[PDB]
Amino acid sequence: MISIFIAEDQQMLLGALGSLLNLEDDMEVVGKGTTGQDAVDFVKKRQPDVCIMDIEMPGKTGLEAAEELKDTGCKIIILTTFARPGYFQRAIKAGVKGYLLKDSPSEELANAIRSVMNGKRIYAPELMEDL
Amino acid sequence: RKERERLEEKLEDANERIAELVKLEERQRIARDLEDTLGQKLSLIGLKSDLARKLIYKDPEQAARELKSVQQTARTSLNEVRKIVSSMKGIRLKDELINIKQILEAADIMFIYEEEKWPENISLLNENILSMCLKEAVTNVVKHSQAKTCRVDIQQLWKEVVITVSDDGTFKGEENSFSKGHGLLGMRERLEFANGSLHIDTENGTKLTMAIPNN
Amino acid sequence: KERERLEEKLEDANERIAELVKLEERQRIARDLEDTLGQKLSLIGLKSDLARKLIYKDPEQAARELKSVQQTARTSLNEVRKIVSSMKGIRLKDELINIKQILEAADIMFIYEEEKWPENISLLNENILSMCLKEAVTNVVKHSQAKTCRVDIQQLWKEVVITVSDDGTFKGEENSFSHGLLGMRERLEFANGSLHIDTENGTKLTMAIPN
Ligand SMILES: Nc1ncnc2c1ncn2[C@@H]1O[C@H](COP(=O)(O)OP(=O)(O)CP(=O)(O)O)[C@@H](O)[C@H]1O
Ligand SMILES: Nc1ncnc2c1ncn2[C@@H]1O[C@H](COP(=O)(O)OP(=O)(O)CP(=O)(O)O)[C@@H](O)[C@H]1O
Ligand SMILES: [K+]
Ligand SMILES: [Mg+2]
Ligand SMILES: [Mg+2]
Repeated sequence: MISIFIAEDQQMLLGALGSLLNLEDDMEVVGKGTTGQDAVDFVKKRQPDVCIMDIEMPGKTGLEAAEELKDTGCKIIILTTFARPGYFQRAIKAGVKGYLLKDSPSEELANAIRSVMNGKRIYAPELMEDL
Repeated sequence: RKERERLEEKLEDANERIAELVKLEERQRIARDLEDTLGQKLSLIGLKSDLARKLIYKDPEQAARELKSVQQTARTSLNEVRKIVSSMKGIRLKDELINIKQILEAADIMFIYEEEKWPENISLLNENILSMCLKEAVTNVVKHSQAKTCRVDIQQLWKEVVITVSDDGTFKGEENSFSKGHGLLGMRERLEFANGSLHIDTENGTKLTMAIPNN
Repeated sequence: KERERLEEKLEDANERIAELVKLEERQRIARDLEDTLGQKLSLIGLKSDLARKLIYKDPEQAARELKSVQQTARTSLNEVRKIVSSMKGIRLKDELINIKQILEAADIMFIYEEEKWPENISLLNENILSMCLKEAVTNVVKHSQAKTCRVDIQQLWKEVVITVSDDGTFKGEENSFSHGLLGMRERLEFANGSLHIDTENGTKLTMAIPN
């Protein structure tokens, strides 16, 4: 069973993501947060296998949280709606294992979690310098 | 001489350059709003509908609850996009102007107007009445006149909005062209009820003058 | 001083004026977003409303609808992704690539080394600088007869400073601000920036904007 922490500031989306992932047989949402600090605190203390992280959250961003968790054995997957410039370079430098789109089908998110747990790096083509 | 004309130009050329920068500054402010507004609500619509599909047989009740919020979310997203113009200031008449340009072009009738000289600050009711009358005046040009040109003027004079619709065709009506249940009398009755007026001149083609109080 | 009161009056007039172009811009943006998305969102709504009505009656059709609801959302979001990306203008990193291509195509040596790159500049000020950088280099290509062009882009104190230097010969009159030079100065000054020129050993433009 894969243990997941979800950091997402928009409660509606946070709740929908948790619901979408708890549907999987081999996955479990062990905690939910709305800030980057919530992610740093839970991951350092509870040590889940995976951390699903939004970028822009109040206080500390998911990119800032990812930088603080760079050395911890947790596998971080970034989730964004848009690709603002330099998000990709900052993400890879922080050692994010996944950088996906929030609205990518749920099947693809569960697939990225399994791939990341298998030591793979999953980056949405859309979120890297495209076309 | 007309060296001043070259200077007057020099100025509006500059003014318009500064206008394009305050326009760009707005475009940017709007993208940030959209980025949150639409971006997020569409991201949510996606996930919530994806989950709704996964619960159709599992929990049909939750699938329904999700769909209720997907409809709610979509309905507001659209109304947030209507709200990025927090004025409604002279907008129905501006939309009717687009409709009549399309209708006249489709009919091979030259449309003569001045988009910049159009009033705002009219009541939404009186604006909607004028839109209706403008539509009818132009429907009449297309159906009856056999005009090659149609000229629309919209002027805010004192406390009336005056619209004139002129065409260079030939008037086809009888001595008294105001008949029960049809456009000319219909426009007059609706305008008069709003304490406005409708006048017609059928000498050199047909010209309708419609006026309504500001409010 | 009564001068403070006058500046109030000048600021109000400039804001009153600005608001008429802003209100016009909004009116335009709105009509066009409602064009490309106003049906798609209305469709998502109906299709999801119907899928809810079929959940128990025809769960198969509810699924089919949902597949569609889902598809029209993904593409709408993708459209938006494009629209916002477009509304944000020429990024300075992208303009730098354009000027390298233009100078190379013109057989002019391009000299640039990244130093003190701006960490955060407003999208507006970035777009203004992109426009000025493009023009400075268009002028080098069209008029200078230079063999070399040196561009420096640095965050110095509370400004972003861009210098465009060339080793050609300046072709303008004593007062060359009539067009691009006056255009750049006016656009920079509107942004509380500045444009200076040195035409001794070729032509050197120094442009600064707050940041
Ligand atoms: N622009 C125009 N040029 C020439 N004749 C016109 C005209 N507008 C109106 N007329 C004439 O006056 C008549 C009366 O117009 P009116 O608007 O009352 O009814 P109508 O024929 O347009 C049917 P309805 O408006 O209900 O669709 C028309 O049938 C036509 O003969
Ligand atoms: N880098 C450069 N090298 C040589 N001459 C230059 C130059 N930049 C500008 N000039 C001179 O200054 C004049 C004014 O420049 P400016 O950019 O304002 O107008 P222009 O002649 O390029 C028309 P526009 O800029 O609108 O395309 C040019 O006509 C040219 O003589
Ligand atoms: K589970
Ligand atoms: Mg009629
Ligand atoms: Mg020029």
